[PDB]
Amino acid sequence: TRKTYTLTDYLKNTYRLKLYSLRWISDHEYLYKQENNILVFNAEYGNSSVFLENSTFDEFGHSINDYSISPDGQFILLEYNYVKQWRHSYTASYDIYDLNKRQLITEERIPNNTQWVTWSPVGHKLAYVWNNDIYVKIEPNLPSYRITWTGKEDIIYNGITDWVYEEEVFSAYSALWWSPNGTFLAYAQFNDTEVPLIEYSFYSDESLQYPKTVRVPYPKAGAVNPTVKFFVVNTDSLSSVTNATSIQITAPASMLIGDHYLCDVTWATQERISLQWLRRIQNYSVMDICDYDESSGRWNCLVARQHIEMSTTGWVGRFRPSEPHFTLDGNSFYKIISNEEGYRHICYFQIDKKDCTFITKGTWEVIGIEALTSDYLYYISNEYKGMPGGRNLYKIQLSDYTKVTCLSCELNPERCQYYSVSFSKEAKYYQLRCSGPGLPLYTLHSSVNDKGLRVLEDNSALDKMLQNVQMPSKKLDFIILNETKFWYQMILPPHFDKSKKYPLLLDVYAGPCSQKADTVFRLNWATYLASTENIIVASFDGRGSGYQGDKIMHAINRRLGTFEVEDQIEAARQFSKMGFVDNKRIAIWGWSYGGYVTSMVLGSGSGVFKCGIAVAPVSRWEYYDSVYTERYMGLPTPEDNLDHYRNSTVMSRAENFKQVEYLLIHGTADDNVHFQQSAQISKALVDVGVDFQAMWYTDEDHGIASSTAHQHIYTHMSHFIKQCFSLP
Amino acid sequence: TRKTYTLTDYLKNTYRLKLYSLRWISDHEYLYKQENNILVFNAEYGNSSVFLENSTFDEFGHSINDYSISPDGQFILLEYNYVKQWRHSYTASYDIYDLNKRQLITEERIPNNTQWVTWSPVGHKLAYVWNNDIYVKIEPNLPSYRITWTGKEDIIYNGITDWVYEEEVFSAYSALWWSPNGTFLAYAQFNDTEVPLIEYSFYSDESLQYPKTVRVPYPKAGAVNPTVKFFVVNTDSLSSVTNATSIQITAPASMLIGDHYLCDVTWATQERISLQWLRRIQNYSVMDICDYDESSGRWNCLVARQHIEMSTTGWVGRFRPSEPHFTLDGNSFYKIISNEEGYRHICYFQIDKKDCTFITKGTWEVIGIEALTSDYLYYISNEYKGMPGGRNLYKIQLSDYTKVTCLSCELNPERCQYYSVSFSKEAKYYQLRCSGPGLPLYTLHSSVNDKGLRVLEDNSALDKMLQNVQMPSKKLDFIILNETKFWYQMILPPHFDKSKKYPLLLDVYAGPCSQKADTVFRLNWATYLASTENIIVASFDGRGSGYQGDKIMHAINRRLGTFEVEDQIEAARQFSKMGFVDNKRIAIWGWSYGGYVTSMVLGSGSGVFKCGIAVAPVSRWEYYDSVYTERYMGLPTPEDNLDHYRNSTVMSRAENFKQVEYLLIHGTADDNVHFQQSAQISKALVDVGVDFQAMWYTDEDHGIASSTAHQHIYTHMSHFIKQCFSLP
Ligand SMILES: CN(C)C(=O)[C@@H](c1ccc(-c2ccc3ncnn3c2)cc1)[C@H](N)C(=O)N1CC[C@H](F)C1
Ligand SMILES: CN(C)C(=O)[C@@H](c1ccc(-c2ccc3ncnn3c2)cc1)[C@H](N)C(=O)N1CC[C@H](F)C1
Ligand SMILES: *[C@@H]1O[C@H](CO)[C@@H](O[C@@H]2O[C@H](CO)[C@@H](O)[C@H](O)[C@H]2NC(C)=O)[C@H](O)[C@H]1NC(C)=O
Ligand SMILES: *[C@@H]1O[C@H](CO)[C@@H](O[C@@H]2O[C@H](CO)[C@@H](O)[C@H](O)[C@H]2NC(C)=O)[C@H](O)[C@H]1NC(C)=O
Ligand SMILES: *[C@@H]1O[C@H](CO)[C@@H](O[C@@H]2O[C@H](CO)[C@@H](O)[C@H](O)[C@H]2NC(C)=O)[C@H](O)[C@H]1NC(C)=O
Ligand SMILES: *[C@@H]1O[C@H](CO)[C@@H](O[C@@H]2O[C@H](CO)[C@@H](O)[C@H](O)[C@H]2NC(C)=O)[C@H](O)[C@H]1NC(C)=O
Ligand SMILES: *[C@@H]1O[C@H](CO)[C@@H](O[C@@H]2O[C@H](CO)[C@@H](O)[C@H](O)[C@H]2NC(C)=O)[C@H](O)[C@H]1NC(C)=O
Ligand SMILES: *[C@@H]1O[C@H](CO)[C@@H](O[C@@H]2O[C@H](CO)[C@@H](O)[C@H](O)[C@H]2NC(C)=O)[C@H](O)[C@H]1NC(C)=O
Ligand SMILES: *[C@@H]1O[C@H](CO)[C@@H](O[C@H]2O[C@H](CO)[C@@H](O)[C@H](O)[C@H]2NC(C)=O)[C@H](O)[C@H]1NC(C)=O
Ligand SMILES: *[C@@H]1O[C@H](CO)[C@@H](O[C@H]2O[C@H](CO)[C@@H](O)[C@H](O)[C@H]2NC(C)=O)[C@H](O)[C@H]1NC(C)=O
Ligand SMILES: *[C@H]1O[C@H](CO)[C@@H](O[C@@H]2O[C@H](CO)[C@@H](O)[C@H](O)[C@H]2NC(C)=O)[C@H](O)[C@H]1NC(C)=O
Ligand SMILES: *[C@@H]1O[C@H](CO)[C@@H](O)[C@H](O)[C@H]1NC(C)=O
Ligand SMILES: *[C@@H]1O[C@H](CO)[C@@H](O)[C@H](O)[C@H]1NC(C)=O
Ligand SMILES: *[C@@H]1O[C@H](CO)[C@@H](O)[C@H](O)[C@H]1NC(C)=O
Ligand SMILES: *[C@@H]1O[C@H](CO)[C@@H](O)[C@H](O)[C@H]1NC(C)=O
Ligand SMILES: *[C@@H]1O[C@H](CO)[C@@H](O)[C@H](O)[C@H]1NC(C)=O
Ligand SMILES: *[C@@H]1O[C@H](CO)[C@@H](O)[C@H](O)[C@H]1NC(C)=O
Repeated sequence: TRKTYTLTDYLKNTYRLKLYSLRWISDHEYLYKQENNILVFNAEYGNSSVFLENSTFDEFGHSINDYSISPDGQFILLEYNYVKQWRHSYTASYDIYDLNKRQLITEERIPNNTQWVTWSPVGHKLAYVWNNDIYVKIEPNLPSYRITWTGKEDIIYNGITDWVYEEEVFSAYSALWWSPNGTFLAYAQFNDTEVPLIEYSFYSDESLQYPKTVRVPYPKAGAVNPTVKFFVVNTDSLSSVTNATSIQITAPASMLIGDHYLCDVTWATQERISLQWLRRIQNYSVMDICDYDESSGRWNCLVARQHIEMSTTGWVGRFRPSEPHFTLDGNSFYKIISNEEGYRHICYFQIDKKDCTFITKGTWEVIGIEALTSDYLYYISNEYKGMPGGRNLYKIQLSDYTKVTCLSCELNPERCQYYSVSFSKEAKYYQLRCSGPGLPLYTLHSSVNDKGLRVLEDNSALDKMLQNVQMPSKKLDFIILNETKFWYQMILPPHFDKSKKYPLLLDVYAGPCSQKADTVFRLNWATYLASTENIIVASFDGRGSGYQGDKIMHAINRRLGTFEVEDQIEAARQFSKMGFVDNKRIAIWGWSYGGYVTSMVLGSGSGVFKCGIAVAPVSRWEYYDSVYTERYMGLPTPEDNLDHYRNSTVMSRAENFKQVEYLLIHGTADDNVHFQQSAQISKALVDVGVDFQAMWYTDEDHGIASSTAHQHIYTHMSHFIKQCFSLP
Repeated sequence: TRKTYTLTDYLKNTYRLKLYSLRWISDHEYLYKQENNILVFNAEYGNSSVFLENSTFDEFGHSINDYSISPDGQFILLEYNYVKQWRHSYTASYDIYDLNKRQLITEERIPNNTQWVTWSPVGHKLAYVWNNDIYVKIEPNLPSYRITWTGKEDIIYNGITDWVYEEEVFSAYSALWWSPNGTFLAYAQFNDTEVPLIEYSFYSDESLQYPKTVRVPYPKAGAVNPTVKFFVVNTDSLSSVTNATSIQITAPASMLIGDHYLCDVTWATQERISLQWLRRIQNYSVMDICDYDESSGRWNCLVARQHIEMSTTGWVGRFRPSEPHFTLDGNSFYKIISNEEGYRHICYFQIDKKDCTFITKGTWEVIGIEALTSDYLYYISNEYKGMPGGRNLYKIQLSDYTKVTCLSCELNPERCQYYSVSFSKEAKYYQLRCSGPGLPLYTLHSSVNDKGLRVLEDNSALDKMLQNVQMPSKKLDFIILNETKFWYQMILPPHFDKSKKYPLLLDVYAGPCSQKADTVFRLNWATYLASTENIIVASFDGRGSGYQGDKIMHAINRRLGTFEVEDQIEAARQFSKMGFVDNKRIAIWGWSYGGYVTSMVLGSGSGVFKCGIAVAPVSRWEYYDSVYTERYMGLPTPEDNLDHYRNSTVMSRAENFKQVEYLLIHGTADDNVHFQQSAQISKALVDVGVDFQAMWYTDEDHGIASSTAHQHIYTHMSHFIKQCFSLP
């Protein structure tokens, strides 16, 4: 008896996971949505009031997609007409509402088709981007001040990122940074004038007679990259001059010699900004720390404050150089960098001294720095129990580094091993977000004494429901290879019995710094496959995976399509030798990098796998973007790494696909991994006479996240998997 | 005990039908290529001589695609560097070889990337089109005269057709017509200035980093059409000092009042040319007969010599107004037109007389006029035994229309019921090409007493091999629907046992004026399905089908996607009631128009079919080209026929696909039926949550004919059909 977790349950989302998303508006108050209306909460006592009743914007005539309150609480930014673009970019309309006089502002409005908008860090100043140009409003109802006049669609981007900077560098559309108290506005400018365009058809509703051709500047591996410049304007002078000057801060000579990237912007004080640059050969980066010269209104970065960060074994950072966290006075900062052993740790820097001091160490890594006060630095690491897949919050005493307290380890060790945190404005309070291995648990805490204030959401409602369902179990463990240990996890069917032979599906990602073996609780397709189809679903983090030191992460340096592919195959061998796996029913599947690796594995001729599914895969590195591809592969030229670029394609293994059952799937409007990539795979297969299954998804992008397509693709894949394992 | 016709046999052509393609060069001799050699045959006795050694160009360098001897046998055009474009268009390089002086002309040679070339009907003048302009060479080695200078890629076409005119009107790339003795050169000029462009990606070889975008002027239904002008230039009076003069012949006023097309051009004499114009609303056409005025130098088309052809029930002609066949003196002509009963017969016209006289009549139709002498007119019709799917050669005494003699009906009634013919210059001799129901038979005959001279090719070699294989049989019969008989054919498995239940596959086309039930012998996919898989393959010609009169053909006027779809379901319904059909295993498949009907059938909710396959189907008429679509559907505007355009889509029927298995295939480089069509279908299916099979063919067009793709698509569809029918 007791129903199992079925496909419909997953697709229809019957068993919902509750969460508690709050927004700190001060040092002890936060916002929270409870029944369409917005409540403000007093962190200290848990009491609240209705900040904005849901019926406030009833007769607005528009569905409000999101809202944003200015720092001073005097105004609220209403966003509507949301139109998604890439992963982070989108356009929308905006109206500003005056919270005091409870009126909606109807004059000097933010234009429609606005690309980005942000309040100043203090007060209620506004900066926005329209038609690729920057604008600043000192007051919600006053005319804007134009900052740039160069804006030009697909050519010059002021204050916003182009496709590649948005996707691979800043993971954001915005490229502007208000100084701490809002006086200055810094921004980047990108020029894609000579960047080659990716073009593909977009069909739209059937009412469109002629298909549309989407054209976006996108630099493939080895192609011409966009250039970039950085500026800073003093917004306090806008109302005093006709045309305020944007002062440029040039990149250091060590970068100007070749193609480079702006990879980080972080203010230190009211008059000090830090910038990190990265060479197109991403193994060398420089940080300039620039100060405002009040007598010249210029910005100067002293070479004595310049910091170099390079890697002899790979690229710099997990995906890019890490951000610095400055002490109040801006004279020192903390940054996560790889130590002599290859493990990322927190290094303490004096701004005008090149040698830093590590304040943490060990055979584990710091994930990120979360908060810094004058007494303590808080961070999340996977040190607890030597489990690279766990995450915990720690506190370290700035006056005595031997004093490190773990703030989350023992809170509920059996239910919570993967933590995330959110501090109030001055870090007086913090919300802990436990997301695994048990049901997510959200709690609020007081920083002054680290005492639990109360439980915010325990998901008791879901635990209630999950009691009447045969849920699968999860095993997180490791196997030893060449002395080093590699982690893996298994979603095991209910009432698992190791005396039996279960079919096994290898779920893979395996890209650089990836981690599929963790303690997070998930309700996904693997849940259904294990609970209903009694299939074991496994994942493995072999060479190239992250959070375990550069010896493992940089092993695939300049060699993608090798060790991370082979290790995935070896993983399957090890699992079968565990005795509860049916060597005759072993499948593999992956999306994105997972698809590439899955394809490479299905075409290796290993005989280990019976069938596999690749969704939106990369097929040859020269088809993917420069920033990401070159980071691990260097340049596709004969003097660099061309031979390996040409040796790591899926297409060259076409012939071996005769040994397996393959299902290739790709969205046609995929702007990230172009359909082109699967189009070349299918062609190579047709060319050598290989039969396989295929599915395209009209107008879907890399996420194939459209509600209907999402359900359609997981249904199609389920049939394929069930058939391959002949359940049925 | 004897093999069967396997899938590999069909894909590798192990069983080749022999042909005999000859080329008449006079009234008594023809050319035939044997062992790469070209021989000249004397029709009367059968003796031959070598005309050109297969080794004459043994050291030519390039691979010769094709040859073409000038009418006077003095020169030979060599074609190479062939590069295909659409259905008939291509560019190539040419070279001329002097047969007399056994030398290859090296001066003033045809340019590379030539779009079209042709000898004058007599002698050895040349006319070619390059970069959209027309050129003429009086002599192979002399410099050419530029006739036009307005030529512009994708914009102005002189002497060659644009996309729609190539595909739907002239079925050729050529748009120039030499006068009978080569004095005059007539040509059309197309302007696609305001024609929207269809755009789709082309991926090319794996090495191309960025997909290319193909753009071609293609008018979809209701869009802006290309305009056209007609010119005639005297090539006998060309000067190398002055730019050639082209005299324009404007269309009649009844045509200039609105959009229209030039649909036929046929010279009547050395100084008289005829042109047929067609209104955009394709049910009204006009023929002009224009004479050259020696003193004036202009071409005059007397209104008294105008001939109007219209239709009150549909469009004009089978696909377009038929071509006239003028008498020697050009004063009268014969032309196939629909008579008062709606049957296509030959009418005799006086050039300055409004009424024509039908010389044939009956409930059957003339397919084409093949030869005309002062005593007889030779034509092919399907009159014999009242079989609309049969074709025979007839001659009718021009002095007594009651004297009609069939020349092929009785030559071999059991083996031959479908003939084609090729007459020599003055109809002194004719070649008969029988293509069914038995193996193809080619014979030569003399007109004087209709003697059977000799057998050219009887395919006895193929017959010998076929006796060692279990070949299927063909049943051609008819069913009655409302006092009307409609024909069908069934390809029956070897040893057909009417006491057994066979699965059945409906092979459908069903387009307007289509015929899928004939007496033609074919070796195709259906042969393998029947011979090896024991599957009956049926085809049916319902309302909308051709060669049976307008009452049937015009049944679908302004109503595509209705009767022709309904009639296929009715046929299947009837076949499913026959004792030898397993009503639980009935499938349907089609390509092009057939893919549209197949999709409309699967989405009908009839419950008759278990599975179906659609290859490159049309999904909604507004996506297809204007000339073909509007011919049958009128314009897609509210005041015309928009409602039916919207009610006849595949998409609106998505929901009804839940009860069937559907496989949708399409080439991504299809310039005819754009990938868009299947893209909208898949998206609609996804939107209602209906699972299905799909396959795209990278860079393949509407014919998916490349060797690898051809083999791959039929392999994939075979797996699909066998699986649907539970066949090993
Ligand atoms: C998992 N994921 C989000 C990614 O893989 C995408 C990806 C996007 C952004 C980052 C990224 C960028 C900056 C950054 N600073 C700190 N972390 N951090 C991560 C890392 C990965 C990647 N651009 C992609 O879509 N493909 C597709 C093909 C290839 F596998 C990489
Ligand atoms: C079979 N065949 C060659 C066709 O169907 C194509 C087609 C092309 C040309 C003609 C055509 C044009 C002129 C003509 N003069 C005498 N016969 N004749 C036939 C008739 C049909 C059609 N343009 C097509 O490809 N689609 C695609 C979608 C729709 F089904 C029609
Ligand atoms: C939460 O509850 C407390 C306790 O009632 C409220 O405290 C206010 O405290 C200020 C200063 O300490 C006093 O001047 C007020 O009298 C108290 N509020 C009222 C309404 O009297 C606090 O306002 C509440 N906060 C929220 C967000 O509801
Ligand atoms: C963006 O970069 C392009 C170069 O890639 C710059 O364009 C050049 O501008 C100069 C100055 O007018 C011209 O002489 C060159 O011919 C231009 N080259 C090209 C390829 O266009 C452009 O100035 C930059 N734009 C901005 C705002 O910096
Ligand atoms: C504000 O100042 C900027 C920069 O000084 C002006 O931009 C220049 O505009 C001129 C012509 O309009 C161009 O030739 C320069 O190339 C521009 N420079 C830059 C950096 O864009 C801008 O036009 C000024 N705006 C106003 C209203 O005066
Ligand atoms: C935000 O920081 C800026 C920069 O320090 C402050 O502006 C300076 O204010 C001092 C007054 O102590 C003046 O002497 C300088 O001329 C100002 N510099 C500039 C560049 O404007 C600003 O006052 C701070 N804002 C707030 C609200 O404190
Ligand atoms: C093709 O026919 C044309 C037209 O009838 C012939 O050209 C005419 O020939 C006569 C007799 O020589 C001249 O008087 C006319 O002036 C010509 N008319 C034109 C328009 O040129 C031509 O001779 C014939 N060509 C051949 C090769 O016989
Ligand atoms: C040719 O076909 C057209 C379109 O069917 C006929 O024109 C009219 O079409 C509209 C609808 O589009 C009807 O309301 C009219 O009744 C049609 N007739 C007329 C005279 O307007 C047209 O009649 C047909 N021509 C011939 C010669 O049959
Ligand atoms: C076919 O045979 C005839 C003779 O039977 C060939 O001869 C005719 O043409 C020759 C030159 O082409 C002449 O030399 C003969 O005198 C002439 N004979 C007659 C009766 O006309 C003819 O050429 C042959 N044709 C081929 C293509 O071989
Ligand atoms: C081809 O057609 C175009 C129109 O479709 C002709 O140009 C016309 O349209 C122009 C703009 O589209 C107008 O400016 C003109 O009034 C008109 N003529 C010209 C010369 O522009 C164009 O001339 C045609 N070309 C030929 C060779 O006939
Ligand atoms: C068309 O192309 C061919 C090949 O390019 C030309 O022939 C010559 O080819 C040789 C090598 O094969 C080259 O060295 C020459 O430059 C080519 N041209 C000549 C004149 O020698 C041919 O000439 C071209 N003709 C036209 C009209 O484009
Ligand atoms: C807010 O709106 C919800 C509807 O989403 C309603 O159920 C709730 O009672 C409202 N609460 C208030 C305070 O208006
Ligand atoms: C934005 O669009 C709306 C809807 O058309 C329009 O009425 C409004 O005036 C626009 N606002 C601005 C600032 O352009
Ligand atoms: C950076 O990487 C390139 C490519 O391998 C290498 O040649 C160069 O020496 C590296 N620089 C450093 C500091 O390791
Ligand atoms: C001409 O060449 C072909 C193959 O290129 C060969 O089969 C044939 O024998 C040759 N012709 C003659 C007459 O030898
Ligand atoms: C012919 O016409 C073209 C374009 O109209 C012109 O450029 C060329 O010079 C002319 N040649 C002569 C010989 O008139
Ligand atoms: C006759 O048969 C046709 C189909 O051929 C059918 O649609 C129609 O309703 C029947 N009756 C008449 C009067 O045509």
